[PDB]
Amino acid sequence: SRPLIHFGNDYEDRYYRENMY
Repeated sequence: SRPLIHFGNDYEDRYYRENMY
């Protein structure tokens, strides 16, 4: 995921997984 500060559930991970499968 990517920190965006995205209070606070971090659910966009799948679109910002530039570090994860």
